[PDB]
Amino acid sequence: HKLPAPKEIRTILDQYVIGQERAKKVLAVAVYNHYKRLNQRDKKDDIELGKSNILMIGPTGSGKTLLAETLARLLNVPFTIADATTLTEAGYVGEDVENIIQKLLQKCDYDVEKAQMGIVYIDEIDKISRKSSITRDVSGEGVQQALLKLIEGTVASVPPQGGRKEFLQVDTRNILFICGGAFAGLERVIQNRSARGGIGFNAEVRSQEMGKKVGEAFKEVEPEDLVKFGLIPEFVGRLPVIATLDELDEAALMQILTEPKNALTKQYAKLFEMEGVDLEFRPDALKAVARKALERKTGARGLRSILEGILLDTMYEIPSQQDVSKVVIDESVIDGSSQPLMIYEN
Amino acid sequence: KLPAPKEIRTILDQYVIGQERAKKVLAVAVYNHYKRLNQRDKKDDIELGKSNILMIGPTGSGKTLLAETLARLLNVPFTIADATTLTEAGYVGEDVENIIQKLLQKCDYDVEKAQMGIVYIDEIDKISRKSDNPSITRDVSGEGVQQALLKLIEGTVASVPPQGGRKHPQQEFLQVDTRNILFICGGAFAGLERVIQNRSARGGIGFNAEVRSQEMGKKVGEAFKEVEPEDLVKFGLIPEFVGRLPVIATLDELDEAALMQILTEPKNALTKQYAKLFEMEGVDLEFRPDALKAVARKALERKTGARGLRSILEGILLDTMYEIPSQQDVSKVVIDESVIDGSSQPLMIYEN
Ligand SMILES: Nc1ncnc2c1ncn2[C@@H]1O[C@H](COP(=O)(O)OP(=O)(O)OP(=O)(O)O)[C@@H](O)[C@H]1O
Ligand SMILES: Nc1ncnc2c1ncn2[C@@H]1O[C@H](COP(=O)(O)OP(=O)(O)OP(=O)(O)O)[C@@H](O)[C@H]1O
Ligand SMILES: [Mg+2]
Ligand SMILES: [Mg+2]
Repeated sequence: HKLPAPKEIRTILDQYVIGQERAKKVLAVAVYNHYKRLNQRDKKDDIELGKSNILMIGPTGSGKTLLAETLARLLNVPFTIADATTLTEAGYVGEDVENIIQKLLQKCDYDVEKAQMGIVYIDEIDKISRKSSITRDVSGEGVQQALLKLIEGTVASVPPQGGRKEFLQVDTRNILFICGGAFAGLERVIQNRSARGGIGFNAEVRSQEMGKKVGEAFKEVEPEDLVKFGLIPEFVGRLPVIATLDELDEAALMQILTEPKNALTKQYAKLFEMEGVDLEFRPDALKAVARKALERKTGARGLRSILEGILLDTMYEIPSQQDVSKVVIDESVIDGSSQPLMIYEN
Repeated sequence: KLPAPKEIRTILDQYVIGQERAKKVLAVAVYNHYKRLNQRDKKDDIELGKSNILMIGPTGSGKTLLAETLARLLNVPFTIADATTLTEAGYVGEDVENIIQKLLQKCDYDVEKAQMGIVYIDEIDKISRKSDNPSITRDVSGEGVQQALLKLIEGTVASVPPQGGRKHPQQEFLQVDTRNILFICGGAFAGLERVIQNRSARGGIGFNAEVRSQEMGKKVGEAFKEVEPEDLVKFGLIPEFVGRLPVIATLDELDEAALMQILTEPKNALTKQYAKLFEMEGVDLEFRPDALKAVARKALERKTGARGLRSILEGILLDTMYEIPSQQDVSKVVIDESVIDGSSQPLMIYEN
């Protein structure tokens, strides 16, 4: 009866994420239908409850990881965020792939029943992609094969709580898995298969760089692309659902500055406020900063860097000073033409 | 009492659509196994050595589907394990007799009943030696597993651990002979298709050659039907291990007519499961005849076996599944072939 409205979740996520549409929808739909699977898991001839593992392709600073924690805060079942580099197949020190389940168990108080009703977010999945075999890819291809069966759903003897200086079993049948990585190079892959011009008089000729497009190219991704990247065909299939995130936008960067609950601006304001200066900005000022981030091609992270440099001088002077009450920022300050202006009053 | 092969075959036909060859081989195996286990005493029979069968099918060919549905019909022990985690090279990790230990849980530590169990060690392509000639850093999850597993398939006593490992140093380790435990090893050999084609035509260069094309996906499911022991060794399987599995079954690829059936024919067919979920809130979900057929074409253009089917259905209804729950006053939502074409959107009746 819970039935948390798809929009409710989407809007809760909209409080922090500012711009993603496909991602918030797919997950919210997934979350909306995941409860139903467990809610109606009784024997009404609906017993297979086939799961569809989600994927999150896209570039950096797209909020791939931000969603998982915010999702965790509105999730009543167990949830954990896992890393891929740490995991390796057995026979190497690494980290055992099944260990990912143990992490979830701890958070749910080793409630096996509850544990089988949790979600996971395996970040940096693009890292384990294989090359193109000569030697065992303990961290790449190997990891995929080990995780392969887990995604489909098998039973394992997750370690039991207690150092112990009975190897309880746990089934993966109804444990949804979501893998989101910052795949680098996939844009080129899709561009090549779609159109790869070749020298010739009667052969189509196209530029190596396809209209200098990065965003919106992920929407054309297909299973073959992932296989070229290095993902094992079997693994590509294990995750039926695929999603994509645009790179960025000028409007989206101006909104992220203030709109999000825990925006970067608030942190600086809070800090400056405790220093005794009223941190302030301007509308055009905020827009100017966004332009800089787009040139850095670093994503949302870029924003932070720009702010610090402009405010480095002020963050070094203001503390010693005990007069300034308000510090405003103008487009001229972002441009650098002027120096950070202050109001020596109080 | 032993059910006739045909019976088992038809039971599994209810879910599997097109694995006639595989369904027949397994049927004989279960049928002859029961007989052996039911006539295992001293009546003109000395050892009646078990015949271990192998399975090789493309992705999403139902290899996994068969074993669970098979398990539900079996009256003897049955366990599903994986070779990927097993890394027996006498260095670290699980051992090979722990796979039968899972079987003992089904048997409740019944030593005799364990000898009547069945095995499903799949994913035998993950242990295939990279080159078959170890040169540096002797494999841990490769050659080792093959060598270690060799003994069990041939048969040998097994020191399976008991329920716990703290009461006593030994806790009366159960002793279960393996010779009488039929092994059914089914793995998806990704790459065998090219290996077999190397033996079909040894494409050289010249007028009098047998030059082969660089793609063989059209005949990927047919490649398995031409498999031979020599091809398995090239892929990296120890020749000894190949011999321990005399029979080599094969699974074919899929068809546009077999995908349409799987969409609705099975008990928990994808379409049924989609409608089932859609029906919990109370909105009826229906699809036209041509609507379902459209999904089959897309499935064959993804080379993602039956799994691709599910994926396609997700994309077809994403925006509506987001709206439908909150969008009350929707008697039913019919689907058409246009919806799969991408021209029209889900037909929302939006009426009492
Ligand atoms: N849509 C967005 N709205 C607001 N902030 C965002 C958005 N996308 C990213 N961010 C910011 O980016 C930071 C998190 O970056 P994130 O972890 O999503 O990168 P990533 O895509 O996971 O990179 P990688 O995949 O390499 O880890 C947060 O501080 C967050 O404020
Ligand atoms: N012949 C078939 N008939 C009906 N359903 C099928 C068939 N083949 C595959 N499926 C469906 O595909 C899903 C997953 O397929 P499955 O895991 O059996 O493929 P697989 O052979 O194990 O692939 P891999 O060996 O690479 O893991 C199952 O839930 C099943 O319903
Ligand atoms: Mg991240
Ligand atoms: Mg399989």
